[PDB]
Amino acid sequence: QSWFRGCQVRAYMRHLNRVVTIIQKWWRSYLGRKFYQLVVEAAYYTMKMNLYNE
Amino acid sequence: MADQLTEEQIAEFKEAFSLFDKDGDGTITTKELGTVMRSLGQNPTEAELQDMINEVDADGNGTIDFPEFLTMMARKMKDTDSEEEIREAFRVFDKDGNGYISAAELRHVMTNLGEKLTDEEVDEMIREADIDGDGQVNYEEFVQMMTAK
Amino acid sequence: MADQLTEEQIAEFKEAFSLFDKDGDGTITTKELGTVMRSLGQNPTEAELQDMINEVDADGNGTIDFPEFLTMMARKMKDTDSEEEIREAFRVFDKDGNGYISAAELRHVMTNLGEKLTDEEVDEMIREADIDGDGQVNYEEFVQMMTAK
Amino acid sequence: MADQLTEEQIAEFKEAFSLFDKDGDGTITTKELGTVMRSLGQNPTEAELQDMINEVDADGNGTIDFPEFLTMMARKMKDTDSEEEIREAFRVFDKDGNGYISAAELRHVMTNLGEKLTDEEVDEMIREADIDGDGQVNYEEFVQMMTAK
Repeated sequence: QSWFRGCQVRAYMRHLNRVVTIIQKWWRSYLGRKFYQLVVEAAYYTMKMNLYNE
Repeated sequence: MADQLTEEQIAEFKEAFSLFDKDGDGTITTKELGTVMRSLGQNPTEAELQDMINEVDADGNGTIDFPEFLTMMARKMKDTDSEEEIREAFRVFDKDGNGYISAAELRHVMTNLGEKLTDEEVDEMIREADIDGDGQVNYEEFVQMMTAK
Repeated sequence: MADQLTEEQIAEFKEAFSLFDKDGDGTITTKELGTVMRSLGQNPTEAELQDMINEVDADGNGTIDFPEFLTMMARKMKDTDSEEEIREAFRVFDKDGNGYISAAELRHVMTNLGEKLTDEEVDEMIREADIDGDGQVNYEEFVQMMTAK
Repeated sequence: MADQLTEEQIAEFKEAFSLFDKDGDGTITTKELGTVMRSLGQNPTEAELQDMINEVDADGNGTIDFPEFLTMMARKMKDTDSEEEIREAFRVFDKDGNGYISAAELRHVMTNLGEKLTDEEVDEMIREADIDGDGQVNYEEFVQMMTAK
């Protein structure tokens, strides 16, 4: 029963380990989604101004 | 692997690569571009971030070039970023199954499991997850908002 | 006595312990602990799993910390169960030793002898070991599948 | 390539090469050279002056002899002032692009963008764009005003 329960809970607990990587991948994006857009404005204005300069 | 992106993404990425073109030769820093890797329809971990920051840096001078920039941004579109499998994911800890986990339990769930987070990436999570704003993570509206960009 | 573990152990042994370990501070309960111990590449008999909870949890309160949990897998390394060892045991419930246990002799023994199961868990057992069919316990392939941790 | 101009151009631009030559190396300095340009129908940039001095300046001190003055006159022929593209220069500083710019809006550009004019040149081009001279850039006036030779 040690080995059997071992493998049987191994399946469930590996499932859980994949669960939380699943959570983490699709969370950790949202935090940079704002700092990207900040630089988007700050440097798209730089290129607008480069056209303004030329 | 630079072809898996969309053409509109490719044009906006010409723009974006020029945006971080502090080098000018046609290479942009990968770490600061790390925030770019999380925005346009991508959902990477910090581990996936760093992997595709360093591994895809084929030129390898610390500042990745534009063809490999498009290569970078398309590696994430491979991962199984699905909407219901992760509702099932939260139900492992939402034993109620109503769509609600406590804020402390969520900080638990990610500072410890799988791709363990950093606490600066957990406070933002409790905030953007407790959209209701009651010290209680509503992982359903959390689903609806992370599916958005 | 959290020293008898190896680092290869300790890493995943926290990671799985962390699957139920609150806020990264290092604490879980004991049944929770029994669930963790079975998926650490190990195979705990509940008797040993409780003898340790006796000697780690000095009062047996049921709250176990990360140094205490390493203290536990320390002896788990001592009484680790191997492959051939479970290979010969299934030949014992098979009273005549024909090579496979009969249909419900397996039901009868695991539900009243050793660390007793339940009939539903014995059916799961059939799903895992009795790969031959409904009533011929194939322990060779069962050991093959369990050893594939 | 000190043999670019034709006889009419040579004669017309030789006695204007003169009227601001004071250093006298058979050459002319930078700003005297710009004044020579700007009195010769054509209206070069401060940047074109240097781009087309340095390329032909065999000396590198910013002084250009008359044989090289031939080259630079011919390049300024090739840089003949395109009437519509300055008018176009005005519809994007005046982001609406209706035809009229305030003195402040355009001065915000002539102080942050391109060859930033001194405020004297800015005020005089206010008086020259707004023929009345009050502070309202009419660039559909400014352009053909400057076309006058």
